[PDB]
Amino acid sequence: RKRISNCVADYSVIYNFAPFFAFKCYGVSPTKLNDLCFTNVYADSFVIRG
Amino acid sequence: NHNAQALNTLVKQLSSKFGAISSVLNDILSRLDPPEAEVQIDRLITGRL
Repeated sequence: RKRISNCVADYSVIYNFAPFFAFKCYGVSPTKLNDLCFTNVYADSFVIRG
Repeated sequence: NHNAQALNTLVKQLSSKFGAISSVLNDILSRLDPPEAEVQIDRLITGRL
């Protein structure tokens, strides 16, 4: 678990990273993350079967 | 007194959610896609009507 705060967030690197297999957002629209402001950001990573 | 009570209640009713994500239209518009906005907007419309 990683906590992200007190920084400027850019999400172009997300598309630059890899040709994603899946990209699903629930509370927000993926094309409008560029215009929102958030209190805290939590980053969680692990490995799962395909 | 009755007129003031009625007007105050009517203006107070604008802060209800009616089972939606938020009670402000601008927040809904600026956080979502039009295809996913009608579902939220309908509840507010019905409550205010």
